[PDB]
This record gives sequence, C-alpha cells and structure tokens, in this order.
Amino acid sequence: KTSFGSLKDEDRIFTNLYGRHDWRLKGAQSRGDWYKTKEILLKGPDWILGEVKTSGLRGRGGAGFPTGLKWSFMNKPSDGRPKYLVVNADEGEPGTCKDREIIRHDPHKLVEGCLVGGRAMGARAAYIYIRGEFYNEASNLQVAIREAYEAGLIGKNACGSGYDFDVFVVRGAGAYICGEETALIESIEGKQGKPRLKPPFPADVGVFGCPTTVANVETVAVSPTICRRGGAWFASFGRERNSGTKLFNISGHVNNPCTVEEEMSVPLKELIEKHAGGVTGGWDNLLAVIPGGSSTPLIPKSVCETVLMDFDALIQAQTGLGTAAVIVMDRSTDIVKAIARLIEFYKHESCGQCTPCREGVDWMNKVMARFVRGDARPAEIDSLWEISKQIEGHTICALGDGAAWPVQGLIRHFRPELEERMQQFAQQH
Amino acid sequence: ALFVHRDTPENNPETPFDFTPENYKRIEAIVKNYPEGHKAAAVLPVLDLAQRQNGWLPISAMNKVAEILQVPPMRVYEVATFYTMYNRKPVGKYHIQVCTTTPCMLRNSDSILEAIQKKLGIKVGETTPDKLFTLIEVECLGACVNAPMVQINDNYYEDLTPKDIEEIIDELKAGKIPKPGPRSGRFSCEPAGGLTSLTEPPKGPGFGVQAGL
Amino acid sequence: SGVNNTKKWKMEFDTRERWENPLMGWASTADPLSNLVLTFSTKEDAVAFAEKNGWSYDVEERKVPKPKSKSYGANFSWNKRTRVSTK
Ligand SMILES: Cc1cc2nc3c(=O)[nH]c(=O)nc-3n(C[C@H](O)[C@H](O)[C@H](O)COP(=O)(O)O)c2cc1C
Ligand code: SF4
Ligand code: FES
Repeated sequence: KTSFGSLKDEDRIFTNLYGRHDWRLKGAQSRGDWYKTKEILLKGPDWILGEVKTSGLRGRGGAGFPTGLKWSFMNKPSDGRPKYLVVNADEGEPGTCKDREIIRHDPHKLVEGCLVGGRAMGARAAYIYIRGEFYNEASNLQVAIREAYEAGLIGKNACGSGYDFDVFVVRGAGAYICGEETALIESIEGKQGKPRLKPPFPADVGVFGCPTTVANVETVAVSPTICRRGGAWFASFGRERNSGTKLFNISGHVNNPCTVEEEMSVPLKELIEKHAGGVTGGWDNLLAVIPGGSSTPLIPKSVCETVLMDFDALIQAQTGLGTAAVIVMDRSTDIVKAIARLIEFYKHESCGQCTPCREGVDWMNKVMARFVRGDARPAEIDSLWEISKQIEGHTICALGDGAAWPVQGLIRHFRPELEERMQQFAQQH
Repeated sequence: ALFVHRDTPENNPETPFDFTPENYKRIEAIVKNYPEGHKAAAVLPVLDLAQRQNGWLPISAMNKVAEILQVPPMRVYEVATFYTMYNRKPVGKYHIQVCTTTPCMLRNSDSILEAIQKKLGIKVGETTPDKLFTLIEVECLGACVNAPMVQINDNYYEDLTPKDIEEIIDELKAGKIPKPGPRSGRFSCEPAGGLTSLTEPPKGPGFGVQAGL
Repeated sequence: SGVNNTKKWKMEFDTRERWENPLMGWASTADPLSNLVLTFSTKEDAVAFAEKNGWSYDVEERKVPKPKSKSYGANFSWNKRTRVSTK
C-alpha cells in the first residue's frame, strides 16, 4: 500500500459516532458490541495481549506508545495488592473532542473495552476518570454501566466467564493537568492533580499504590473489536508501525468542523477536504495547521500539502500526531495571537509543582504577550527559543514539553512575522 | 481570585452547613467505591457534592468534608483551591462559562463574549445585581468542533452566534431552561451539510469476526 | 545544605573574657589567641601539632551523616504510613 484514507463504513469501529442510533445496550448489541465477550475472556490474558500486540495499536491519548507492550507490564503474578485499570477520559487537550463522542454515543464499547482490557491486565476493576465538565456524558456512561451490571456483563461472573470486574466512574473538578497519567492517579486518590516522578512506573506502584495501567478512552474502546476481528485486520490499515483507524477532530477555519473516523496515514489535505469541506476561503487561504492538538508544533501550508497523518510522518515534519486533533488557521489569522493564547492556556493549567514549568511557562507567556503587540526586540526571539529548551526535558511531566513545542513551532516557521511586528511597533514609537 | 481565606460574617467556620440526610446516603455510596483504608479518595466527589447542595463552598463546608472523611482540613483546602470547578465564593444561579481558547477563538468566541456582556450588563468575572448570572472565561471545554460554545451549569450550548446566546439568556431569564447542544442545525459533531461517513446501516453481531474465537 | 566546610580538622582555643570598651562600647579582649584557628588534614596532624607546642587538648570524633535509605516510591504506599498526604 502507498495510499491510505478511503475507509469503508464496514471497517469503521465507532459506528454510532454521531448518535443517530440507540446509544444504550439494545442498540449497542445490535451493532456488534458485547458479542462473544465470554469467549474472549476465556482465551486468557496472553491471547488478548497477543491480539493487541499484533494489531500494532498505539496510545491514542497523545503519546502514541505501543499499547500491547504497555499493557504487558501488568501480566505478572499477583503480589497481594489489587490490580486496576484506569481509563483516561479527562480530554483536556485544546482541539480534542473525540473521547467525548465515544463516552456519550458508544458507552458500551468503552465498558466492554474496560472488561477486555482489564482481563488482559488481571485487574479487578476499572476506574474511568472523566473530566467534571462532561456531566451529561458521565451520566450516559453511568446509565450504560447500570445496564451492563443488570445483564451480568460486568460485576460478579462477568459475561459468565467467572471473572469478577467492577467499573467505577470518577469525575474530575477542572484541571487539564489531570489528564497526565500520574496526575490522574493522584487526583483519584484525593490530592491535587500533581504528577509523580518516574520510577516507580504505574505498572508497579499506581493508584492507591497498586499496579495500574492508564489507558486513553479511544485506546480502550477499540480493544474488543481488535479481539473479535483480530489484530491482522486492524494492522491492514495505515503504514507499518502506524496501524489502524483513528478519530480526527477538524476545527478552526474549515467550512464544516467535525469529528470523523478515518484511516491512519491519510493525507492531511485529503482529510480536510473530504470530511471538513475544505479550508474556509479555499486551500490557498490556508496559513498553518496544528495537526495533533495544542501541544504539537504548527506546520505551515507548504508542509500541509503532502504530510500524512500518522506518528512517523508528522515526526519527520517536526511535529506529532498527538491526539489527532487538527486545528486549521487561514491567512486571516493573527498567528502570533493564536499561539500566545495557547501559551496562556498552558499558563493556566500548569500544576506549579516543578520549577521550569511553574516559572518558565509563566515567563514564556509574558514574552509572548509582548510579541503579539510587537513590543520587543529581535534578539528576544532567540532568548525565547533558548528559554523553551530549558523547560523541555527538565520538568517532571510532559506539560512542560507541551508548552515549549508550540512556541518552537511558531519561531521555526513564522520568525519573519514576529520580526515584522517588532518593526511596526518600533516605527510607531 | 485569591488563594487565602479571610473570615467574614458570610463565610467563616461557624457558617451553617451540613449535608442533607439524603446526601449522606449518596456520600456513603461514594466512599464505598474505594479500597478500605483509602477514604481520602472521596474528597473530590464529596466536596463537589457539598457544592451541588449549597451552590458554593464556604470554609465551613470544607471543614465538614474533612471531618466526615477524617482528613486534615488543610488537605481539603488544597483540593478546593487547586481545581477550578469549585466555587469558593457565591456564584449566580446560572454560571455562564465561555470557552476562549484558540480553537474557539478562531471561530469568533469574542463575539459571543461581547454579546453576553452587552445583554447582561456585566463584565467578565462579575455577577449580575439580581444574582441570576455569573460570567467568566474558561479554557477548552472539550467541544472544539462545535465552537463557539458556552457551558451554563451542567449544560453545553454549542455552535453559537450572538443571536443564539441572547435567546438562551432570555429563556433562562424567563424561568425556562433551553435545550443543550448545537444551535446551528446539526445534532452533535457530524459535519454540516450531510454526513460524510457512517451513511450505511451498521453491521450486526458477529460481522467480520475472526475464525477460531 | 553544603558540606564543603566539614572536610578539614580544626584547632581552636578556649574562649576568654570580652568586655565593653567604656568609650565606644566595642568588644575588648586581652586574649592573644582569641582569633587563632588552625587547619589540619587529619586528626593525627592536629594532635601532633598540639603536643609539640605543649597545649593541653581535647579531640572530638568526626561526626559523619549516617547513610540513609531513600525511595520516592514509598510516598505512595498501599498499606504503610510512609504514604504522603500532599505533594
Ligand atoms: C498535560 C497532559 C494532559 C494529558 N491529557 C490526556 C487526556 O486528556 N487523555 C489522554 O488519554 N491522555 C492524556 N495525556 C497523556 C497521558 O499522560 C497518557 O500518556 C495516556 O493517557 C496513556 O494512555 P494511552 O497509551 O492509551 O494513550 C496527557 C498528558 C499530559 C502531559
Ligand atoms: S511540568 Fe508543569 S504541570 Fe508538569 S509537574 Fe511540572 S509544574 Fe506540574
Ligand atoms: S477550544 Fe473551546 S471547546 Fe475546545
């Protein structure tokens, strides 16, 4: 294969993405959910982990780590502590709204994924951490969980397999940092959402100090279908090491902003015009695209022409797939103001635990505010670049990196705009 | 917003607060979700329940949550001041929360914010003198493809225009509650002007199941 | 927290009277050794120097911080009291 991105409906996983069919148990079963769940559970964790591995699935939460290998850290003899699966539904990355649709329109896929993924890990229960703003979405998930409990699909003797499994829903209280896996765990434990240093890794010491795996909603929700249809089916989509289908969010300056499922490695231009109805004002009006949520560096129009949407392709473009949330900016956008607002976002979300982000991100925010008005000198651009490199790789968690990268992207591709603004301000003062 | 507490007549340790008997039943179910020996895990949900009953959190509410769960009061103050959804001072009946991050900013969230300020006659961060509405800005609310949008209490209102947000305020001001969701014509997150995928009937149980299962 | 000043051995002498100068209130002294501090690489060097100079001396053994057992993971213990309530 050389071309990707004409996914057929029969190959789509989230078939109620738009909520046009009954999201409840009766509709979910009619669409293939919960089918032969007992057989999957009886195959054993090694078979389930084997399927997840051969599918080439990678983390859909933004970091893209191989799921099969990650989940295998939990396949070990019990040492007396309970084992837990924590499903990350915090969905805080600006531009990203995919996990919201799964939770409210395909909740039973997430619940079944919790049971199947939990079985492979040997977990006794799944804690679903959903952000507190998603109140109606959380209630839908709770309604679905009650339906599954009453049909015996979860709880004692889940699906008749003799495996006891509970699914808990825990709501956040308004913190983007609580999407970070260790901050999420600390939040579940009743503390501030401040990340943990590693080691220990969560698979050894996690929620309540117990072996734990944190998985994104989308990563979990697809696992039952990978088991039913097989890893080879999943691995037949997208490039090698970039397998499967993916939920994309196309927001910003597009004619029809939308969420859609498409194959991995589809061209970015193909995605924006086939599904979102093209760029506002046409493709020639495109200025820049943030390809994977606010934490991934922007790329200009030239790069957008032929870049594919997968982990490897976007890395070579000096960015990343991230959450696959595409934010589109046309030529009428104040690009400096757009990025400054993201830095302001990271300033408001930093937990404040560690020095480079507590002080550095707030510092970068102040510099960006002056850059928007042009009230600076060109020498400060290289200073700002150097400051961002002192944050990246020196913080406890990746929020520090996620604040540096947007700044680096702007300087990389839009330095003359920054310098032009400075000239205007100096000319007028 | 300040992250230190100063006692006042309206908010001090002797300010009256207790959970209703029904809310004590809900607290018991919350605490049972966690392993024995780890009751501090219930601080966030129980603290939020105290806010759902009282509307906001007086220091006496924080002290009660600490007392019930047997955690030091300071550890509850830490949570209350860390998470933005906790209201540590009174808010209006309708807490309007306008997303102004870049995906929403690109689709003209400033016009929504100006429309609300003009209608209510208040600035961002203020409460109306009638104490019906409080207005603030917030970060991404996880509905970027439906920008611009606001959240009022528990409900999202999306795909907004200045006209649309004024009607919602007029309905809340008139005692009614408007329906949540997009106001542009579409139902949720599907592309406008017709679906581009999921146009065929979904397959049934057992479709594409691998052999040997 | 720096430990660089705890590397060498020292020799000081017994503290003697200081009084207030009547004119200014400055601290006066009659002890010519009041500021004498000597440095030595080892305890034996210091003791040898005191002995040949005829000074009666007291030696106090070097206090070394005991090696500790540290573990960041212990902050999140499942069943032990080492679990921290805040970060
Ligand atoms: C600031 C920050 C916010 C994050 N938010 C989320 C999130 O909302 N949802 C998510 O799945 N992962 C989020 N992550 C990534 C998680 O830490 C983690 O990598 C992921 O949940 C692992 O699950 P996965 O392997 O299925 O992707 C965030 C990371 C950081 C640093
Ligand atoms: S990088 Fe920022 S958010 Fe992450 S632990 Fe440090 S201060 Fe907290
Ligand atoms: S940027 Fe407003 S909902 Fe995401």
